[PDB]
Amino acid sequence: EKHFMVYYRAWRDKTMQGVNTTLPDENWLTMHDIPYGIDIVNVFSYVPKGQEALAQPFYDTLKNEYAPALHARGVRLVRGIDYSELLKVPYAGTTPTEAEFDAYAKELLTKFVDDLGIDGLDIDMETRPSEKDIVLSNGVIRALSKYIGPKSGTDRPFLYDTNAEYLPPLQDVSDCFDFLAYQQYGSDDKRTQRALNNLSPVLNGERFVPGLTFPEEQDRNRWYDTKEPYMESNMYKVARYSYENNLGGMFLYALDRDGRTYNEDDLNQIKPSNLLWTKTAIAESKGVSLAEMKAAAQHYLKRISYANTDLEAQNKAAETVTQATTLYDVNKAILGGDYGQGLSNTYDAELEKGLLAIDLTTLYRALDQAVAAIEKAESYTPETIQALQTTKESVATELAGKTYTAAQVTTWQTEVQTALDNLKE
Ligand SMILES: CC(=O)N[C@@H]1[C@@H](O)[C@H](O[C@@H]2O[C@H](CO[C@H]3O[C@H](CO[C@H]4O[C@H](CO)[C@@H](O)[C@H](O)[C@@H]4O)[C@@H](O)[C@H](O[C@H]4O[C@H](CO)[C@@H](O)[C@H](O)[C@@H]4O)[C@@H]3O)[C@@H](O)[C@H](O[C@H]3O[C@H](CO)[C@@H](O)[C@H](O)[C@@H]3O)[C@@H]2O)[C@@H](CO)O[C@H]1O
Repeated sequence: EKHFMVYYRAWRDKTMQGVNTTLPDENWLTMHDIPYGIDIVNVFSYVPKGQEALAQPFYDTLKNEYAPALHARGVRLVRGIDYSELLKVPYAGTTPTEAEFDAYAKELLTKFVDDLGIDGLDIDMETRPSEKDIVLSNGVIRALSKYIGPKSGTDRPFLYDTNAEYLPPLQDVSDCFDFLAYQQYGSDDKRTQRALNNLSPVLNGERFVPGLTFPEEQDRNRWYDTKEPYMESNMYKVARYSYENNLGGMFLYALDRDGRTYNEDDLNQIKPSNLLWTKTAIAESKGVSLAEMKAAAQHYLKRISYANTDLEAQNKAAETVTQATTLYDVNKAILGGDYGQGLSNTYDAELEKGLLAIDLTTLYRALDQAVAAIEKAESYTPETIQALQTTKESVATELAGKTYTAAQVTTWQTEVQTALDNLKE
């Protein structure tokens, strides 16, 4: 049971503009674009004071569109809150009672979770809080565990993310979280096992999810978790270590920045991304075999060949997939190094895996006969070849889309086959 999480920077969704940035660039992705295979999304949102109205459209879309759509895909969502939030528990006396802890836990869940249609919570603790703070945080976390996390009896996640191994705020309430999200941006599996060992008294490796980042625009820090050769990048090392040592999985920060750099062009720009590194990391963490990856890649290349006019690029991609030695290479053969540089910008290995179950052989032979008829176009009547061409191009465009169903494939088979049976001469 592996997890793959992502911290979705809310202010980089299309529904936001001018929130938490000074860059006039338009955002390029929505939450619909989050790749398949990610089972936990952390709606990570920070709104500078005075911009709440600008971020409200995103929250509305999240509650009414993104969250239902991602729930339909089996994805659970969590909200990222500061650890200090837990410290704001109201109480009358010198220390909060059990009832006051419960009241503030329900308050947090209504404020940050239920009011957005989201499932769970994520506590971002990058501090060294004192014993006084930890009393309150322990009370609040234990109260929350009644409604979210393992001790709640529900599917709702309760996560604890940190970049260090300060145990005091975690040792007394460790069993209330589904897993700990360890941020190790710019570090490989050595820091991973170092932190695992330092967290051993309070956390088992199976509930330890290491995570890396992509370069954030205008960032003062410099975390290099991507690089070629792929097998020398921190992403490969951490993913393969997580799979090999049966860790809880892996997470990534700033999904929108997949494939970006700190170069002056990327540092001050918002650009689209083929999400190559994210999908590769999902596969590497899950332990996908190279045969599986190649099969999915070839299925995708076959179902887009009817709509793609670049036969040379098709041949090159197919050959590279066959000659690929790593999952990264199989994904890059289709996606390319960067957005637009590939035969496709949206190929998703997990989505394609889901599609594998649908048989396309009938549709494929029908489309091949249609292509043969279009090749001998001068030999039929135009009034009928034009029906065939319109139907074939429409079916090929639809077949190369993001997803399809068995019923749609049946309809397309019927349409192409009718168009074929109606050719004159
Ligand atoms: C999990 C993780 O990856 N954590 C951090 C990353 O956040 C951090 O990236 C940067 O994050 C800031 C946003 O961080 C602030 O808000 C976080 C989310 O909580 C907010 O919303 C909650 C719910 O409404 C509120 O309860 C909360 O108060 C807050 O408003 C919050 O978790 C975070 O707090 C952590 O860090 C502080 C110290 O800074 C610590 O005291 C806390 O205890 C806690 O651990 C912050 O309060 C985001 O604004 C940054 O993005 C800008 O800058 C980048 C360039 O760096 C631009 O690309 C981008 O366009 C924005 O202009 C950035 O994403 C990374 C380091 O970058 O480190 C991780 O560990």
